[PDB]
Amino acid sequence: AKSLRASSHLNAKSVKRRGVFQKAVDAREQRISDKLKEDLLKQKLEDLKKKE
Amino acid sequence: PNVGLGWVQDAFTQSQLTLQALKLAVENLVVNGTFVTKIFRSKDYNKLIWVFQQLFEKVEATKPPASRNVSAEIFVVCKGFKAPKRLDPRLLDPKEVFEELPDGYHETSILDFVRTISMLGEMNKFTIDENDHEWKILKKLKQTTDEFRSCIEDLKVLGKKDFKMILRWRKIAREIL
Amino acid sequence: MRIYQCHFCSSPCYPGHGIMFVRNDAKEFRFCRSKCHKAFKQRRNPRKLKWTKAFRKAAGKELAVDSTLTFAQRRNVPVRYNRELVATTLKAMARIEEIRQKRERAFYKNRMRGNKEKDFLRD
Amino acid sequence: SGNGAQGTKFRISLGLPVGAIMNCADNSGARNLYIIAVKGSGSRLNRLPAASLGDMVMATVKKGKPELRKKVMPAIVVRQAKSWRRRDGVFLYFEDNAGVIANPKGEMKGSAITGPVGKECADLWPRVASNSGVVV
Amino acid sequence: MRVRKRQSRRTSTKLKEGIKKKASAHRKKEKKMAKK
Amino acid sequence: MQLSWKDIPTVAPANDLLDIVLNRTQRKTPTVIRPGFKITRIRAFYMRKVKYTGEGFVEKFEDILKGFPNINDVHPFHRDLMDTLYEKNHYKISLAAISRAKSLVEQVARDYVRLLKFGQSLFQCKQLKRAALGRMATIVKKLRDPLAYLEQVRQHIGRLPSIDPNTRTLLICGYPNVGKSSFLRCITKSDVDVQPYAFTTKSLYVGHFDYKYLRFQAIDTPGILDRPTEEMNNIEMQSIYAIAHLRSCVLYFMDLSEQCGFTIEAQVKLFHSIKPLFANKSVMVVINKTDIIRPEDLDEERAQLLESVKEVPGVEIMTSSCQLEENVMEVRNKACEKLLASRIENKLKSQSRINNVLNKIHVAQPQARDDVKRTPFIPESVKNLKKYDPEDPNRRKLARDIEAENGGAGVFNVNLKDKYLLEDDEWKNDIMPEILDGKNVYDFLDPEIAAKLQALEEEEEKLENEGFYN
Amino acid sequence: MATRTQFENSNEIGVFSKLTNTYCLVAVGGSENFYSAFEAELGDAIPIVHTTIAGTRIIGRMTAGNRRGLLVPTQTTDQELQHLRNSLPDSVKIQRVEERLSALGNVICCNDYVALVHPDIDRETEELISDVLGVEVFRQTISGNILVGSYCSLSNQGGLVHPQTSVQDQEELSSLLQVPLVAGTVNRGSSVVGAGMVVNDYLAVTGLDTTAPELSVIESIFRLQDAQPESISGNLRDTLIETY
Amino acid sequence: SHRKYEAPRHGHLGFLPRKRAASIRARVKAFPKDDRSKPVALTSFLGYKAGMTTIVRDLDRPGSKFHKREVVEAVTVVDTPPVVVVGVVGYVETPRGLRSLTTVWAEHLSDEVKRRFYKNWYKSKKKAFTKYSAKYAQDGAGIERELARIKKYASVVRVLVHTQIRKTPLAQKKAHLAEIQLNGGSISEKVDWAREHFEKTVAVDSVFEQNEMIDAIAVTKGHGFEGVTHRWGTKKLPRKTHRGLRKVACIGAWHPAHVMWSVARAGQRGYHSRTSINHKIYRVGKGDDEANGATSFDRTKKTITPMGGFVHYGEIKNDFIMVKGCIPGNRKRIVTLRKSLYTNTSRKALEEVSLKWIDTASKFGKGRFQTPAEKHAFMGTLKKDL
RNA sequence: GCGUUGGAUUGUUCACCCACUAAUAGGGAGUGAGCUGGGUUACCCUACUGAUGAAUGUUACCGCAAUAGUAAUUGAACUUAGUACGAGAGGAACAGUUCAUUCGGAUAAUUGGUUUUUGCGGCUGUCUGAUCA
RNA sequence: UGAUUUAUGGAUUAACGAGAUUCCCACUGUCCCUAUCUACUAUCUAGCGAAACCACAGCCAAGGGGGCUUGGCAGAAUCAGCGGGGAAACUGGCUUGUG
Repeated sequence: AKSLRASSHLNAKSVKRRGVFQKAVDAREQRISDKLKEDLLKQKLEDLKKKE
Repeated sequence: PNVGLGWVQDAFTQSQLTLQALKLAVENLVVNGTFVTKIFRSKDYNKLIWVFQQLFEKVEATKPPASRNVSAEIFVVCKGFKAPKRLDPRLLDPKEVFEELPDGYHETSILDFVRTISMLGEMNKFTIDENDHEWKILKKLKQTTDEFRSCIEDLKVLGKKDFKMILRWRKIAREIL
Repeated sequence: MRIYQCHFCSSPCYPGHGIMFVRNDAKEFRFCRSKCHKAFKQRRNPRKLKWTKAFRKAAGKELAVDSTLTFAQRRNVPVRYNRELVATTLKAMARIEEIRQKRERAFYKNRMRGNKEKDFLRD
Repeated sequence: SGNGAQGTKFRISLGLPVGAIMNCADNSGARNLYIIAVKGSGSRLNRLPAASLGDMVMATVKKGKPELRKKVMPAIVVRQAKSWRRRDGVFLYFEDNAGVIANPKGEMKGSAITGPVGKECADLWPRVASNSGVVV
Repeated sequence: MRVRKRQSRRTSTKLKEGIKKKASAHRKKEKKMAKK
Repeated sequence: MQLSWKDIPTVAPANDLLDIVLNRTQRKTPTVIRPGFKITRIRAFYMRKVKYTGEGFVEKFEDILKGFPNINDVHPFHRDLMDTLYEKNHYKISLAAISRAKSLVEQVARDYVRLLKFGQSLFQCKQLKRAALGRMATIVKKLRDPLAYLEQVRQHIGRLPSIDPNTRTLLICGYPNVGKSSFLRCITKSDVDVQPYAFTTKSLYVGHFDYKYLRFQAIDTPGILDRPTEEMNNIEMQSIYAIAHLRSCVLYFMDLSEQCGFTIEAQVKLFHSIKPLFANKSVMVVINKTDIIRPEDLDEERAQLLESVKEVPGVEIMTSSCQLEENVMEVRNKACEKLLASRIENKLKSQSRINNVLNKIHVAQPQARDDVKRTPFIPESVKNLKKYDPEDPNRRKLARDIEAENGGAGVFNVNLKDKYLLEDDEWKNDIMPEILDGKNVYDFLDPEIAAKLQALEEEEEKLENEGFYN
Repeated sequence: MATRTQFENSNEIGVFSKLTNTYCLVAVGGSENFYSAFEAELGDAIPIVHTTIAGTRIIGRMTAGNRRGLLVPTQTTDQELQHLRNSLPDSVKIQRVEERLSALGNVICCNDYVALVHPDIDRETEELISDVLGVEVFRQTISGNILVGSYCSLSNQGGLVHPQTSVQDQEELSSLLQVPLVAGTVNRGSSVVGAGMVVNDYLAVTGLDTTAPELSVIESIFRLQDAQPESISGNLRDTLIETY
Repeated sequence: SHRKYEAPRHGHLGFLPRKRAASIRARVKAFPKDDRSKPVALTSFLGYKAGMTTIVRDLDRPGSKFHKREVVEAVTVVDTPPVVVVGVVGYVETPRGLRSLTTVWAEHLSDEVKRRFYKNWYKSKKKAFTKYSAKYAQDGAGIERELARIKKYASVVRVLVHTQIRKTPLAQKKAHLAEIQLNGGSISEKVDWAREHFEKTVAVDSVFEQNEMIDAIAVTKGHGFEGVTHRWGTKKLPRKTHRGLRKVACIGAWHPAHVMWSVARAGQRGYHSRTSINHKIYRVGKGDDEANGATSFDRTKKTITPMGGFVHYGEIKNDFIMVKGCIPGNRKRIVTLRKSLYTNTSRKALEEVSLKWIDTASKFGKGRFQTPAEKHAFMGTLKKDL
């Protein structure tokens, strides 16, 4: 019974990678980047609360 | 088998081989013949020796040297035989001989406990009665509270102090009765 | 999730703390911690041992019986999930605990009234 | 495990080695069991084959009836008496340590059971759960 | 792969002089036979 | 051990067997010695080698023997047909040959070991070991042919069918190319070719079937010609010993048909030659492809022939054909009813089933012992809805299929909610809080609680207005 | 209407499921093919409910109920009790109960009208079952075979018990429990039919190893096809004596 | 001879030669490569371990035996004050490796990082970065020369951070530096994003979220010098082999008269770096939220910081990450928190997860009470309280 | 590349049985240092494992990575399937999903263990006039 | 060199012993399977202060029927543990699966 390293398993897992289980990741990282982008805007208005 | 093996399951094999030895011995043993058997000294050794004394006239255990002296190789001769035309079937089947003595889940009453030198070591649990007239007699004292209402339900959880308490209560109930 | 009362401690056993025991007579006994369990194994009497509620409630410290206590028994009659029902129950519990605190406080206050006159004669 | 033995097994605590006498809970007439072997083990250097709850074991009988004593037979563990862990959070154990007999396909030999049995054992095996009066 | 052990091609002198002494034995045996 | 034996794993030829065993010990065992080691090590090394090969040999020969079925007193059926078919003498001498072979190699093994225990030196032992192995090799070379004959019988016995002769069976014998293949096909999933040539079926063919909640086997014969009963080919001989051995009904597949164009005199004299072996056989003739002819137009000569057949005491004819199902079914029903009759007259003469069958036949009746009727509840809805159609373009979705289609079998999470009743489905998907600071809420939750806390508010009103809380 | 179907590869079905005339209960092991197998017969007529007990799957032997009432033992979580009352209609009464012994399916065989009970039961439970179900409750052992709820299957149509019961016990229990019954086998001689199979008045389920006589006799005694009121028994008396 | 039972050794060779690492900051060796169409995004973080606690959860695991049941499991908790960006390095490709060629800093710097770059601080004049800020403090353009250098060259970049350690309980008062790599394309976008992220904080919710599998790399838990039996799993010697007993008794003979490297002679254990991977996040709390520890079920107003506080660490007035498992590290140690180096596959990495209850009981002993309020109720009144 | 089990056993065990396991293959360099028979200065340096260290203007921070090392393994279940295949009897499969065994690395939330916190209690004898301590 | 013989039914042996052993019950960290705690040293420092032993001294593999030949490496100086070493096994390519 098979290894980790097996040719079968790895091509199978690779279609499984470019199938669903990268889709959630592409969603995840975009959500994350949106939050990251808007946190800079929170910090900007925090800066502008000192500017005023 | 080759001597020194395990002494439980080979005890089964020698025991059943010896039982077949009984079934052929009682078939074709002449009076004052010879019934000579090898045995692993087992838990059944007391049973077979007891019933051999119950069945036969001369039964000698040899305790031989010149074996390994690490296995329980015990060789026995049974000489003398009644040649019974009437046979006792209770002493061939190994069911009646296996009595198992106790020493000395259960939920019992308490008036019997008041009533009843080894008659104390079996009180495991009790049950509750509230309406009987003797309970109504026993109402008018310290009983029915301070863990007594629970210590009728279970007794394992007491320990020796409340054992002495419950025994003093049994003296109280006894002098009441 | 189910908080449990301790069999020996009469204390809350949260999930994953403390230990269950189960008898040949098919009785589960949860135990708050080592102390609770070891006393049970030692076959002690919590009705004798002081710091637990088993002793206290029976020895006439903090009130054992009240209408506030008869709200929180088991419910073996699991009705049907009204959200407004829970919206009421939560606030009800929030207030039940407050009045319980006050009832305990008054119990203690009438327990400990009468110190000052005996101190007055102590001097 | 074999035919009939349902499901998978979780990691539970391995309390009982070979050669720990335990009691028997069925109405065969067998009193006690003595393990000689465990099934489905691994192997590690001078480890003893360790038994647990929910395990099917090769084991002999010491006290009981003369017909069933002193021959090896399949047996299920039902009571550990050493602390194991549930996944819904609690640790637990029984008073005494106990196991029953059954055939290699997991089917019960007796017609009754005494005392409480393991939850995981009764879930993993149908027939102890069919013959179980008491669990937890 | 796992590239396995070789035999050498080194001289290992005992085998050289063993070869020479063996050779002379062979040629001696040939002369003992060669009269026939 | 029985029942179409397969555990006769393989036999090599002798040369390839020697190659097997010799290279096996050569590979597994050590293969290196220097002379400068000590002589116990050297002796014991060659001892190790010879005993290894010996155990390998005799274990292989044990795999031969314990695999092989030991025909003497296995079942008289299987035993005797094998004797007809597979050259009983050649069989037994082959097994004798390997038996003396294994005794020989064990003997020479023990004696050379007895020699080698005081083997002094290396050339001596090496010559000895090679010598012993050549001797066992030479006897293995003596035995090339019978082992290959046994390879073929291994193959054939693996191709043999599976029969319990004890059980309810229906022997089907007829002439060649009568429509038995059509018959067994129509009753049973077994596609034997129907093609009109003499030896089409060469061996014994099985089809299992069922009727009236029972299990039956049906054993069709390759077909028979006269070969008149003094000496005979093994095919008809095994058919004969099948008739002789199997205790179940026998069925004659008569062709009162235009096909099977051997003449009726040939057919009836064949029948007459097989008259004496119809002693206790429960013979049942059936005439085939009768819907084509409707044989009441038959002439008196062919009529008095079939009366010449019907002269025997026990005989019963049916009529059937191989274009509709009803007659083949009804004659099958009648044949297993003949088998019920046969099994009944076999079974009701022991009087032993009477003691234990009443426990199973005993359906109890209460006598209903009451005044109140207890009615089985069956709803209206079970009657209202349709039975589910497996194969339908439009049918109930069967959420197995939904889990498969989204989805998968062990990947998809069912929403356990949105399957049941609430006052409102919108907060079906809501979360229960289930917990408070202490004092878990499921032991609190009930109706009437606004009224109860209002009651408690009257109580605290009653205490605060008197000023109890000072 | 008898059907062969296998929980996941076990022929033992009433380990893992329960069936009333009015509802059905299933475990959550793996994939939704068992549920679907039952839903193919029943449709949306009554609820087939996925459930758990203590995070354990064994519902056909841990649980016991009828169309009038339903029980669970102590150890069920209150989330699951909520889930049950949300799953089921408010017609049926529901109760968690406190006992020495909890194996409800093992200990009770019952139908909508009447129940048999294990003898060492406690009296408060004996009271409560009769309160909740409104049924008549009877305390006996079957041929001395104990855990009667496991060694018996029952419905309003008929009865079934393991085959070793003597006829006097069969008769007296039939008169007691007020349906016909048979000492029988299921699933290649599996004496435990309470766990081996499951019945209501209008459906019967077994595992795949069950034979044609077995399904026939239980189809006869429980009369599953509308209508087979002892008619298929009266036909198939003969196969009983020929086979067994 | 061939020793008649062939068995595995006691230990792993791959983590050898076993030695104490150089610094408490776990250093990262490799990051997830890129998606150079996706926007910029950080690949790692810093955190500070504080304590472990317990969770129950409803596990949505198809196929399981714990599909839709309650399961308990153990978590740890890392402090995570948001993290401020100070500068960039540019990195190039050679056939020798990657090579730093330029670093640029962000023109206003805290005393915390100045406390790092000095080692004896209070005895300083604190003249760290002055002439660099003065090299900015003009029209500038030196900074821009370097930045465009990096835009032209410099395939890869990493960003320099430091923590806000002053916002913690913790007594170090010295800021930890790091280099963190990125996963966008568009090198000019990376660098200008940094140019605007200068002197700006970054929380973790901007990076991580629920149902994620990450990697922790840290340094571990000294024990000092340890004998072989405690260190490896080597057996103990029976009794009275002379010259010591918790040791390797016989290594061989005068053949071999030379010692091997694979037999676990004595030395250190601990203070090594390690990496432990595919640790599942369960929760990300935010310090501004009162009662981040209040789960979705419970609705008791309460924060995670348990009674008696954390042990050898204070209470949280910052964000937190809650991951299962046991992260390598000890109490009040740093960690460097990477993300997973590839697109994971396991359906375990997916569960829209429902934690049921966080424990906050006290870990200075056998905690039973989540809150002082519940304690105050259950106990009631005392001598002191009135 | 990884792995190769736990027990019982000698006036001539000889070659073994018992079971489990996926299996329970074979040999070298080994203890001429511990053990069994009817028995004829390991203190010098060496290498190894851990640990410091002047040197290159100094000191500190951040990193690269020449190289050397390398670890994962094994079995079972769910469907798939009672399908293919098979007269029957019997009955697999890679894709998907989940658990365990073994081995390793870390970890201390919880459970268990452990106590010189000799922390809080308890106890014998003696001593500090008795009590308290 | 020393329990007991002219039909006694002695000669068969009760008891006797820092003598030995089989089965069964009990017991326990011998073991699974190790974990922990204690006092001292070990360690460091102030002071006192040896001996054994010593051709030189030392890094490894193959070869030469510790040092030389050929190669691999070697970076000052050093500390603590360490127990592996410290002036009885190919005549001649031996041995292998096939009398």
